[PDB]
Amino acid sequence: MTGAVCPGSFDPVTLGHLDVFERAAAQFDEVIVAVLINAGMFTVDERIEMIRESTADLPNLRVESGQGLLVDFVRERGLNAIVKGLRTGTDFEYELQMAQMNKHIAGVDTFFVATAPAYSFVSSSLAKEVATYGGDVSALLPASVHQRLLGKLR
Amino acid sequence: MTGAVCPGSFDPVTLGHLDVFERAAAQFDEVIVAVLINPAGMFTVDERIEMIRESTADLPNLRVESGQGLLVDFVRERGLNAIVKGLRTGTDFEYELQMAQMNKHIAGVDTFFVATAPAYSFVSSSLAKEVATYGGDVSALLPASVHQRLLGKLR
Amino acid sequence: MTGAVCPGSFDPVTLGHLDVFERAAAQFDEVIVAVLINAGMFTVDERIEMIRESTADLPNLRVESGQGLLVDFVRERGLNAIVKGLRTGTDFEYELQMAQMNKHIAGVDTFFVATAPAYSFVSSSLAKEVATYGGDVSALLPASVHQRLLGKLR
Amino acid sequence: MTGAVCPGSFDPVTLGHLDVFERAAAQFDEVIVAVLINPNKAGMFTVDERIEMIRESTADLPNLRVESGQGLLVDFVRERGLNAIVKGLRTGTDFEYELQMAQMNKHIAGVDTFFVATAPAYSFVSSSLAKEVATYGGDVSALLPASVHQRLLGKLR
Amino acid sequence: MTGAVCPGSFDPVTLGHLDVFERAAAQFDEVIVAVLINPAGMFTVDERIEMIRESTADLPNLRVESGQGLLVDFVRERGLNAIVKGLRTGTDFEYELQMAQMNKHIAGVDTFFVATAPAYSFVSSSLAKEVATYGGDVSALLPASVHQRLLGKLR
Amino acid sequence: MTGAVCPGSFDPVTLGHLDVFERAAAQFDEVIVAVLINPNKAGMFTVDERIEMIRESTADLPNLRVESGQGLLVDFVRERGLNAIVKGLRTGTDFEYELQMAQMNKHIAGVDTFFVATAPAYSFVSSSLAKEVATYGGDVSALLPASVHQRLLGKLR
Ligand SMILES: O=C(O)CCn1ccc2ccccc21
Ligand SMILES: O=C(O)CCn1ccc2ccccc21
Ligand SMILES: O=C(O)CCn1ccc2ccccc21
Ligand SMILES: O=C(O)CCn1ccc2ccccc21
Repeated sequence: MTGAVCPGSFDPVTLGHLDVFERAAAQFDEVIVAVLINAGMFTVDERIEMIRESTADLPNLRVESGQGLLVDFVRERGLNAIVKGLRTGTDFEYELQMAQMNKHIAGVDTFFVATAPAYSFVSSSLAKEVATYGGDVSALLPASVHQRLLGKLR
Repeated sequence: MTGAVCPGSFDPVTLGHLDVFERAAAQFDEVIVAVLINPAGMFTVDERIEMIRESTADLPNLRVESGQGLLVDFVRERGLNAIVKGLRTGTDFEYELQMAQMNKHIAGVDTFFVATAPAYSFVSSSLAKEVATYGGDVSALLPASVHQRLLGKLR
Repeated sequence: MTGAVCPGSFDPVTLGHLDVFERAAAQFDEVIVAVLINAGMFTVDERIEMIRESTADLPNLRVESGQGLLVDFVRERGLNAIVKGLRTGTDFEYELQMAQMNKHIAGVDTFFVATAPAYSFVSSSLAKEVATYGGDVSALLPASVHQRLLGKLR
Repeated sequence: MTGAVCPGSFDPVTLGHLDVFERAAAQFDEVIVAVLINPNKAGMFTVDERIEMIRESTADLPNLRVESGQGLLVDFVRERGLNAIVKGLRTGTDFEYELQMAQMNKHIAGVDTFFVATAPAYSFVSSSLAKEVATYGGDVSALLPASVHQRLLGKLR
Repeated sequence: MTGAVCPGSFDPVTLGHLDVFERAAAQFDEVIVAVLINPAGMFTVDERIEMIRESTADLPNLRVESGQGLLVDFVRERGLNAIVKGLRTGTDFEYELQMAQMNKHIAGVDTFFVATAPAYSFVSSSLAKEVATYGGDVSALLPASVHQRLLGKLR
Repeated sequence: MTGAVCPGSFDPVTLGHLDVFERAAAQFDEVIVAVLINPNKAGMFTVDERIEMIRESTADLPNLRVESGQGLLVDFVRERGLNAIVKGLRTGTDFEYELQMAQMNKHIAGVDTFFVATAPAYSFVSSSLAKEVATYGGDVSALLPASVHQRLLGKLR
């Protein structure tokens, strides 16, 4: 009965995120991708759809939106583990601070995993920025996502 | 007669801050906590000063004052030339180093850093407010009087 | 059928290590503590005994010695996950390098978890060094370990 | 025919920037200082003021020129027939972000990025910290070229 | 006429090293790879030079030489005053910065750092040898000729 | 009655060390420089040579004294009725290790550790790098006090 939550804004989801989803799904019985909501490029439903489309091959993963404390999202689903990816540019010190806080207030563990080197320099923000000015990020995003991103720009 | 200034916004003061205040007061003849007013937060400057005074009642050589503008001017105006700053998990240490070197260059003021105790190393004013807002229990991370006032602002 | 390997030299095991063991054991069905062998303070068997004594309350954890490639140790037991703790003084850049190498050569994932703040400044080496010169590290080691350490010094 | 681009907002240029310009000009046949502008946020100085302050403090470097631009840095570089960026490191540099951008820039355009550490004396100045300190009266005269300092005080008053 | 020196022990040269060599040769008129002999490794200096030459056959403006003693002397003796060093995962960047500032101070030599490609970012000479020794496959991380010679030393 | 201990091997003392000594002496009533010795590994300089080089370059600091010791730093500190350590930071400092040791020292003995960044000009010198560079003929004269430099060259020849 093992399980972990993979949280983020995923605006949009990248291959970096997808790599981490796949590893979490390979090592825990149950994975929930938690889509944080609050004003980015994609609506929550769009972000959820894009993740669902890219994770179709992952039978034990589902996608849900949430707000408020992440630890509440995790605990309300009977779990107490978070899996978070590391990339180039990750504010790791802040992630550690949040991990220790989350353990303190709710007994939830956080496991960090480095994304694959090939996907280590992509972030949602940098991909949007580059694509905005016409750079090719098609190798860095799921095929579906890439087409829909081009859609919001053009 | 030795002395140091401990600067911050303290909105609100945490046990991380208090740990640092205590270590400074133990090591310098005089300590001034400088509550730095900005372009803004949850507590007023007077409220912040009051919460710090409550938390530091046992420290006779420490006083609390508000300030604005250049930190090194605040320090030198009070006849001192040392700053004591704490380090926690999530501190932007590279920025703190930059500012310390800048402050030494422009005014000859030294900066001493001390790591807060591991128990208080993941608390910050911002994260404590954020967690409390959504109903997380941060009472082990703040002075008792502060936690009481935080509930009040949120209710 | 989930599982992870927790590797180290554990010379001796600390409460920092034990914290990580407990979290791994809480989040995976099966945990194996891998005791690396090659000249420290305790023999391999002693290190193993000390870990077994300190993990008696963890029914799904066992302790075994190993040498050679860690990924071989993991794969030969049907697993492909490593759980590694982070403490103050951890050479994280090196851990990331090894994690990426281990994924490359054998498809093994590495999950990192920060140890509890209270146990974040203890390491096997610093505890031995301090105890050697008479400092009290009894709050930082399992009760059994502490008595046996005093035994090797006196 | 070697060449590199030294990019930044330079609002204003500092002695840390100038140190990097000089090292680049010593090691590449041509250097272009790229004054990159966000058309959606004004800085303290206009583009012409920024360029003027850089030119005045680089008059001794005959193989260096200064041009403004916007959009993708790698397009600025490639349209000039080059494929190298030279970027300085100081105290407070977000090096992880710089590494991310360098890998992305190599990925999308094949442009290389070379980092050089600025001189220790100029290692704690940044445009933003200089402006902030000067705003509140602190003396930053030793950290900025003469072409900048009194123009800065002028903007502030 | 521009130029730079790329120093290291290269025991053995990796694709991480080669990536950096290629970028240097693309950006400077002349590149010298300096194979630095130490108080010791798996390959002799002549073997290391040979492996690098094999791997850099397509780079006409790059040459390979052995050296010892002070790096900045090696650089200045050849009429240059630039060093190009690569960065990978596990690089002790703080030490590299210290050495670059020292090298600038004592001899006026500049150091330019470049990050190796993500694909080659976790390989090092030491980790490649360690993995290969125990039968791990590092052939995607080394030039073909190098991997062939590594097997030989281990067999 | 305030006081701090400035610990190290000082083999030899550098201008980076001296910068830290001076700041400590300016901010505490008394400073003790603790020359910590490993009785199992000789350095380049004997304990008396190390102490002599420090004393000669600190003659202008009347509230500073120099003493050797071994074993636990926190015992050296406490046996002198103090409970503060002042430690410098430079380029190449293993700060994570320093943080680990500071937390351990507070845990076992209640001693506080205060870190100060050394001056930029002295930020890339260390005893070990100075020795290494001097060994191969490099000029480190501007990074060491006069009390040290020719004694170093003497050891090397
Ligand atoms: O970092 C801590 O937890 C307390 C240490 N400290 C001392 C002054 C100060 C100002 C802002 C933030 C932290 C501060
Ligand atoms: O100012 C420094 O210290 C870094 C030197 N540097 C060189 C190019 C550049 C662009 C933006 C910011 C800093 C820059
Ligand atoms: O770091 C890399 O992968 C190659 C970049 N590089 C260039 C010279 C050199 C020397 C030692 C180690 C790495 C080096
Ligand atoms: O040399 C520096 O830059 C750091 C200043 N510092 C002050 C005490 C001390 C002890 C060992 C090493 C360095 C030390």
